[PDB]
Amino acid sequence: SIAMQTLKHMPGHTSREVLIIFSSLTTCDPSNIYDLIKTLKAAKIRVSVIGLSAEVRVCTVLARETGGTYHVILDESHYKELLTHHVSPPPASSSSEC
Amino acid sequence: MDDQGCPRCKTTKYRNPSLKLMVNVCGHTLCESCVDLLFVRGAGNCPECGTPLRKSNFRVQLFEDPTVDKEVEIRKKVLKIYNKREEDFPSLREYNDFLEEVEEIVFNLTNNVDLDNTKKKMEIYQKENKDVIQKNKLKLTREQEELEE
Amino acid sequence: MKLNVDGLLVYFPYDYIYPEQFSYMRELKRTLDAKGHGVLEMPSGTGKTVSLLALIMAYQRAYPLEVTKLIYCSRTVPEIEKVIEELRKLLNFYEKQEGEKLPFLGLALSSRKNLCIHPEVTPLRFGKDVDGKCHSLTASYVRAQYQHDTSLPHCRFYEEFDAHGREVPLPAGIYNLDDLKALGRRQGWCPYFLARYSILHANVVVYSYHYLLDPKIADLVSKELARKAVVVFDEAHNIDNVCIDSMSVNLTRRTLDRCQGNLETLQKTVLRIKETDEQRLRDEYRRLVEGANPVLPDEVLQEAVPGSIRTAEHFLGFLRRLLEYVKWRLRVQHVVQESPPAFLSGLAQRVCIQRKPLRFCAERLRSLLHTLEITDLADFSPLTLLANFATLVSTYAKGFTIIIEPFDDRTPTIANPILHFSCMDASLAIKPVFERFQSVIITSGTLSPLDIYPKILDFHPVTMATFTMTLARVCLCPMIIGRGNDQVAISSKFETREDIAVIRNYGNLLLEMSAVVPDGIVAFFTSYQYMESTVASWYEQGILENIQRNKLLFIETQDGAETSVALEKYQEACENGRGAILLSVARGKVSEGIDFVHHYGRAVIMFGVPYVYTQSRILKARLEYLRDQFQIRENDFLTFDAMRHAAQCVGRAIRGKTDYGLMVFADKRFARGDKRGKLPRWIQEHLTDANLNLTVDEGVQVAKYFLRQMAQPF
Ligand code: SF4
Ligand SMILES: [Zn+2]
Ligand SMILES: [Zn+2]
Repeated sequence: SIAMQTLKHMPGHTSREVLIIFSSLTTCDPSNIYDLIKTLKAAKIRVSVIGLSAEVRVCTVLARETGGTYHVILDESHYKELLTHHVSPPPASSSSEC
Repeated sequence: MDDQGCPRCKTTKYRNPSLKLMVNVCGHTLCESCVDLLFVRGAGNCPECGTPLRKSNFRVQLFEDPTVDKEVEIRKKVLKIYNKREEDFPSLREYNDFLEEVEEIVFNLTNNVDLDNTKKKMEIYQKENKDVIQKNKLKLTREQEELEE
Repeated sequence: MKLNVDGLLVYFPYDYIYPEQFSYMRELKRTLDAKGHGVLEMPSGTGKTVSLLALIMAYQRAYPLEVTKLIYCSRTVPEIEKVIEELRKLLNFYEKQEGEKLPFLGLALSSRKNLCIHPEVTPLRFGKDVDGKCHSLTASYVRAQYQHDTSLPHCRFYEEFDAHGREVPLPAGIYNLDDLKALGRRQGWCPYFLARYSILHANVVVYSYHYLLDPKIADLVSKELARKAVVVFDEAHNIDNVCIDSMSVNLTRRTLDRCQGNLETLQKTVLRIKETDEQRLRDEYRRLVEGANPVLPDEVLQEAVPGSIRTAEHFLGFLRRLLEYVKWRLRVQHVVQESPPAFLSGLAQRVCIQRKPLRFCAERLRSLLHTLEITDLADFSPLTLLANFATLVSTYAKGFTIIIEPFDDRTPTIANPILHFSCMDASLAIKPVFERFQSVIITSGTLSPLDIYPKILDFHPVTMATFTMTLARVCLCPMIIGRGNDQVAISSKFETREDIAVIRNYGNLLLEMSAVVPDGIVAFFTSYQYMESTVASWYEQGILENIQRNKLLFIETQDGAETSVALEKYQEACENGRGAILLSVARGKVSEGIDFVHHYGRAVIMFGVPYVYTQSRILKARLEYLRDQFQIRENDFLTFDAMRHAAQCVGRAIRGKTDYGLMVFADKRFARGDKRGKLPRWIQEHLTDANLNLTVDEGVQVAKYFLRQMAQPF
């Protein structure tokens, strides 16, 4: 929600992206996150989680539904690879506009 | 023992259930502590009904239903008659027809006058007592002894 | 995907099949070719159904005369719905391949309560209520009165079906239960009776066991028409228990009192009938002289003559006598008594009730009660239960036993004693299925070793093969933890149950496992009392609060409403990131009914080997009789009863679609060779000695690493 509030007023041309480095599999939230997923899809904010030591289901659906990618750290060397991969700009999909 | 108690006296049965029903020609609930009550005065008379009893007409039973008490006792006496085995009759219907008449006799004796039943039973006595009653009566002990083991 | 099976060519809808599927199809075809009953096990909850159905369809096409039809039975209606979905997909695939419709029919039967279109019976949900109401509406009396067309609610759907469906059968198609309700509404016919008639001409019929095992209702629809049909039972490893339940009848004091009251109503109704209509209803006596459903199977059932009970009064007196005998025999306070033949002999001696007249008691009850034009059978149902018991006991006691419990368990003194008539061997009740049908395939998942099943159920199997799931990835990584952080034996023995250290080890293991495991976890205990004791000890200590912090915790209770609400919330917890830890009992109906899939019950935890209490006397008859006959050791059968149950309650996570998941058994007993051997092959072969007896910490670490491996894509 904080990221959405800041990114809502961002220009349409630029690609809004979020990389959640998830560590604790639990997610205690005041409101259901599935509802927030709808707003994220409407706002075309790409969310690509990187889980740690856990294949979290809610973040699996978050990544695939919102268009981002989900991954889990095999080890530190693979962690470097994952973040370096996310460095590069992501391809623009049909929802993306220029 | 689940009965609330005697039509007369229920203190004993409410508390401890050792007392057992006593069967009578009245088909009529009674309890030992009240059997003494009947022995002292009348000596074989139902308290409310006043039905006469030859010698106390008392035998231990444990069936709360008085109708069942009378029905079972009457059936016990009836079984002494018409005890011929089924295989004695090759006819398919005759296997259970006579049992139908036996059940009719039991029900007739329970409520309706037993004069006709007694006269009929005398007729059946004169014929069955010669062979069938004696044979089945003797074979009852044999079959029971084999069945028990 | 056409597979060139050894026997023939078999179509298949999905693109690829694992080698276990090839082995399954070839073994199944071998059994079908031998035309002999057999048993086989397949790991996957889903996939086996499609392979089995496709192979049966192809075999039907190749040798239509060999197999008349397929009778595929499933545990529960919610489960059999998924089977009809699979069959519909297969039929659409085959129809597209052929380019045209073929004379193939497939349908599922279900209770009138589950499916019906009459608004009056819609609001009520009780099965007995629906049965009684439908019997009233469809009663021969209601039908004859409908011919008169008098002002009275008559159920038009059955009448219209009689007029139309009798003339025209449904051409073909696949109809789910829900869709069949819509068809019945549209055509003004019964979704129930229409399917019942289609059973005569249906290629595939699917219904639960109680539609095919209990002689009361199974026989009528499983008549000899299917002389040579492929009957298949799916996931029917708990077949002995259900087959026993189909025979066991429980008599209680409250039920007996209700029976007495109902009998009083019966007598009053008979008097009213005599004063109102006597001759027309007396014609029943004539037809009786010539000579709720009977519980006697095909050959055991007899219909020579009703016996000495030829009139309403005589039969009512007979029921009074038998009910009095049962009432007193139950009121006796004493140790548990067993008396299979002696009970019949004592009944006959004490109350003068011959076994032959007692044999036809229930059948004559059905006929005589029909004569009375009663409002419904729901009110008199307890009397019918007692009548079924009355006829069964006089029918046979060679492989049965009457157990009397003046005192119930869990109560030092209770005024509601119960008389059980539990069976001891399931072969008696399942004999007609094997004998009538040319071949029966008991396909099961999580099946404990097949060798016992022929001993329990008297049949000569053709094939005995265990199929191991093979995938490019190790979907399942089971483990057994017997040593805690204290290196202390953690066996959940009866004498070791009270041990606070063992309870603490279980709590700590659950805490760490919930910390590392992703959302969704289910823990199965051995009993409600044991689960409550462990929960209370954890509550007294701080372990439970920490588990609550780490993840949400839900618990199971005997009450179905609370169970349903808790599970409904558990699913939402699994969907969200909170996660959930569902504590349940292995024997709990929730464990058997529920199915765990991807992101549901990710890590299945088994707290203690599931063993039934060694005091329930019913199991004593069931067990010692198996020792005497079929020569099964008491310990052997007991451990089998534990391993089969545990495999049932731990085999859910591998449902289908290759969804990862780990099965952890927190009991050193599972580490014993006998338990491992009796464990299903597919799980055991994955299990290895390296992880056989991991400590709590070591198991947690390996679980974390395995979850890491499964997280990444193929
Ligand atoms: S006759 Fe058919 S429609 Fe009427 S209550 Fe019975 S099942 Fe329902
Ligand atoms: Zn008295
Ligand atoms: Zn009297």
